[PDB]
Amino acid sequence: TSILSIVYKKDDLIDLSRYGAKINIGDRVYYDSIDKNQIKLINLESSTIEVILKNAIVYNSMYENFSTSFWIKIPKYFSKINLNNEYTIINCIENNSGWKVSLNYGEIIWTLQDNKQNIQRVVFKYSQMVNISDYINRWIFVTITNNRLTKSKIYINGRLIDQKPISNLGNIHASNKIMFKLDGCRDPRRYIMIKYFNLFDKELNEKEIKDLYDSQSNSGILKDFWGNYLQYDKPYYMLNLFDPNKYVDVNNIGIRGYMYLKGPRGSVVTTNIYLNSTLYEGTKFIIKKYASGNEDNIVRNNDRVYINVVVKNKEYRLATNASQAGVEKILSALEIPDVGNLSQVVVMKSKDDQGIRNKCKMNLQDNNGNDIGFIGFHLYDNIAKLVASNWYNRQVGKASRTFGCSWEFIPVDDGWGESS
Amino acid sequence: GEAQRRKEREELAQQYEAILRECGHGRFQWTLYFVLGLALMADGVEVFVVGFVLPSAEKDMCLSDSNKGMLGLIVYLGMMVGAFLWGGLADRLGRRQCLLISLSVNSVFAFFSSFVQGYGTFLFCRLLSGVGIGGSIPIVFSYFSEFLAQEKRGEHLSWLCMFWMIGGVYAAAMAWAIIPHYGWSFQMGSAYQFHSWRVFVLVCAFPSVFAIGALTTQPESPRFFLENGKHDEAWMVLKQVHDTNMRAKGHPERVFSVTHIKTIHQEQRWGVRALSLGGQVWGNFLSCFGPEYRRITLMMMGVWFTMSFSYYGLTVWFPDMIRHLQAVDYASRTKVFPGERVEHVTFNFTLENQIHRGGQYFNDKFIGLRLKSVSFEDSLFEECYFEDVTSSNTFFRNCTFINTVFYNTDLFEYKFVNSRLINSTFLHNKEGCPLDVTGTGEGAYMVYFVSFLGTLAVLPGNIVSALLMDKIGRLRMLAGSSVMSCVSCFFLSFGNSESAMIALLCLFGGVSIASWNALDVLTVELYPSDKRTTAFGFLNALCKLAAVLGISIFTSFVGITKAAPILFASAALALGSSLALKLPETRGQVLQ
Ligand SMILES: *[C@@H]1O[C@H](CO[C@@H]2O[C@@H](C)[C@@H](O)[C@@H](O)[C@@H]2O)[C@@H](O[C@@H]2O[C@H](CO)[C@@H](O)[C@H](O)[C@H]2NC(C)=O)[C@H](O)[C@H]1NC(C)=O
Ligand SMILES: *[C@@H]1O[C@H](CO)[C@@H](O)[C@H](O)[C@H]1NC(C)=O
Ligand SMILES: *[C@@H]1O[C@H](CO)[C@@H](O)[C@H](O)[C@H]1NC(C)=O
Ligand SMILES: CC[C@@H](C(N)=O)N1CCCC1=O
Repeated sequence: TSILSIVYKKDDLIDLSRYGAKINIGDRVYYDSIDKNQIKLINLESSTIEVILKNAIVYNSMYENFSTSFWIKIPKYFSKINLNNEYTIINCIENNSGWKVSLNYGEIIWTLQDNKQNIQRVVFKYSQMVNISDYINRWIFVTITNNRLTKSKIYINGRLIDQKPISNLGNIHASNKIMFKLDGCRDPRRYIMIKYFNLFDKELNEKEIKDLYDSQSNSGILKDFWGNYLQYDKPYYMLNLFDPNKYVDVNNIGIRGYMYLKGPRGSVVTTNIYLNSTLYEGTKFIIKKYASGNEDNIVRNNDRVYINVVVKNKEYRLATNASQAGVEKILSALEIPDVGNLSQVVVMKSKDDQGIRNKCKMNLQDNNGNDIGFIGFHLYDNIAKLVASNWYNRQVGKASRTFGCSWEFIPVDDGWGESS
Repeated sequence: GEAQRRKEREELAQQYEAILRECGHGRFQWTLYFVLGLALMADGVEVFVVGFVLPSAEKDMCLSDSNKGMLGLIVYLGMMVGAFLWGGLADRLGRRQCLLISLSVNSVFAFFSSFVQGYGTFLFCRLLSGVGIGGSIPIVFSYFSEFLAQEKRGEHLSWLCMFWMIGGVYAAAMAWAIIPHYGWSFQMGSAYQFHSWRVFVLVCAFPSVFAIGALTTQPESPRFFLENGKHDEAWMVLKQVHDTNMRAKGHPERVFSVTHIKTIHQEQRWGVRALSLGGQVWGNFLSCFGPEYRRITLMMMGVWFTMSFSYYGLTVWFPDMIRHLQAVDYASRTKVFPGERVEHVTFNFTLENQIHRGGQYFNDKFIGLRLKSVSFEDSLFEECYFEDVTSSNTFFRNCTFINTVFYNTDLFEYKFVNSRLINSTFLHNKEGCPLDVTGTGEGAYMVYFVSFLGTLAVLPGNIVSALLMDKIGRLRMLAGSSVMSCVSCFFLSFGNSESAMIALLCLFGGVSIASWNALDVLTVELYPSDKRTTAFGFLNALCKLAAVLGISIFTSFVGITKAAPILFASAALALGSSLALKLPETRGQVLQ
């Protein structure tokens, strides 16, 4: 049911579908080292991806429903130059007729234009004043459905954001060639990322789109704050989803010193461009592989690893005393040789028992494979102290709302632009 | 019917005078004088507390405007409610009973407010304390008067106004001796902090407790017993007075000759009792506005209202204007530096009262600097770095920040007025109030000194009024003092320096006190013994309401002109004096 499916291969891009669409790529198109299947497009002329379909699959009907899907990453807009700068990213428009996706300040737009130059637009809007954003500089699954008889709809990560009737529109033509380049951007240093572009000749429903989202989500592999692959031997800042205005911090070194959530988080401001909350506050959490036999640096689910703590540019280890008072017992950072037999083994957990994708959670386990439990925070005398507990596991067993068993990894990225 | 009641009341008044003349003046009267003086010193103290603690409480409880102004005028709304309520209740329950209950309420809620952390809670506590201390002046004057013979009533009642002065002197001295020690940071509970102004509040509560202690050892006034049909214990109280007096004199052998006393003939449960009390008090109130007392009561309303309005207006106005003049001098001394360009260099310094304009600082780091009333205008900071910065009354208006970092600074978002920040980060912001809270330092000593001088100015008038009240008369003294107050009000313009305001404050305070004395004596003397506390307390409540209105009005006009306060004060006092000359003469009469 798929007509175009651009997928990475050995130093090239191919089409999974049985149509053999011609592909040509510019000399300035980049690829991520770890996840090469993601494509980076900079604001230049040579940064071009041309893919040409066949004449038998060119959209030239008037009752033909069709859908598209892709993953997109849009960095932060830093200055006023990006305001009111609607710039195109994908065109299938010839003779002023076709379909086009474009980006504006906090906006992603689908545009259809028939032979009569009638323009229909669907928009997705995300703010930039928020403390922590779910869309800025983070991967987004965008899919668009077009039913010529009822409506055209937008789905962001499988949920409905906007719909507009298109019954008024007449015959819509399409270009034989389809476009990947930043067109109409005044900003000389604005780039995007795009991957997993798929086209279907029918209107997809909620169920199929949710299935596609889950399939392409890579639920079996851990993801960071920016939606990329989690890697070992790299410093990550730490965020608690339920209490995101505090950061991991230390006070004293060793067992007698406790790691806690200190706040509040600071701010980055640009006077009516963005007023986000600082994400580079606190102490880094490096991940060290222990028993994962995989050669690659990618962290997978159920992996058993170790976690370094960077305090005054010195690397310590997570451990807690297994034998102490209560289940919500205090974790600590220790000098790397003096761990002894303290519980240090941590299991990475991304998807649940049923396989439904959720955020990163770490489960402290001992040498004997006994679950100390999920890592989180609990309040002791008004201090949010870090503790590993099986209480989270108990609520998971009871299908209750766990409180604090979810962590988020934030590496330093160029798309955020914060000053360390 | 009415004639019979009038005859009975007159007979009781005449015989009561006779019994008091027999008992005589001596130790009993002086003992009661000291006790009731403490009760009045408490009310003297209570009117200074919030004004002395507001400079510290504004920082300690994050007090905005429309909150400082209210806390100021709260001791007066509470006194307004309390005066009426306890004055009305004192004629059905007794003077000493109601005095104990009101003083106890005052003491409790002052103690509570000493520890309260919030603002609304502090408002409520300080309102109830005002309610409690509201009923002090009416009960006290009406209570002491019922033990004095007509020979020297004005002289002996006027001495009772020394104590209110003493209360203010106490307040000022304790504020001077306690508040200046800002270091005291007693810690009991991490979330709470105990400063020196709270200690001041506690020590201000003390006088009221001492008042209750003293009062418990005095007897209810015999007159109240006689009106309410209770004959035996009125007899016993009069016997006690006679016994104490004569034993102190040196003749502990003579006998109380009075055997029978004329007494006014008397003609769900909780709710019924409350309704009955309310009905009786309402009756006493309206009987105060009866045919026999309607002219007197309206002249009394006029005199009380006009005097309170003028006095409170000017009393709040003089410190206001002194602060205004200080401000003007400070603003005159301000230094200006228009334009300066700075390259890589470290800046530590402390600047006070400065304006830097058109600055251009490029990659400058600001470590460990204190700003007091320093404004940066039309400046450009680029790759700057602010660390360990504490600022009072500091603003950045029309400034542009580029790639600057504010680390460990209390530069909140209200100190950047119409600024433009680009790629700027705020890290580890210091704890402070969301809005400007201003700052008061070394200038509190002079505030305490000024208060002290106000009270001391009051002293000569008290002495002279007490000595001449019976020789001259209440109407003459009231008039002669209100007129001089009006003249003093006219002389206000011949003052624009701080020293001038201090001298003028002293003059006005020294002049108005005799008028206030005379109006206290007159108001006691002019009402029957079954309505004295009710009437006195309704007039005192009116006094407090006038205080609220005059404080508001006269503080509204500070720094605007010196014509509005002079005109308002002079007009009010002239009308007060005019109305006072139309009141009936009460000297050389039995207390009826
Ligand atoms: C605001 O900052 C961004 C990111 O730059 C980072 O953050 C700054 C506060 C400062 O610490 C820089 O050294 C950091 O690199 C700027 O956007 C980037 O600018 C750099 C130039 O150094 C350029 O190489 C990147 O391509 C830019 N990225 C994008 C997506 O444009 C931005 O220029 C700053 N804002 C303004 C108004 O200049
Ligand atoms: C602070 O620095 C200034 C110059 O920036 C210097 O004159 C001064 O001596 C310093 N103070 C101390 C205590 O060193
Ligand atoms: C500062 O403010 C004035 C108006 O308030 C404006 O004209 C001026 O351009 C500003 N300063 C600079 C250097 O831009
Ligand atoms: C106790 C005295 C009291 C009064 N009612 O006379 N005073 C004196 C100055 C202002 C005031 O209310």
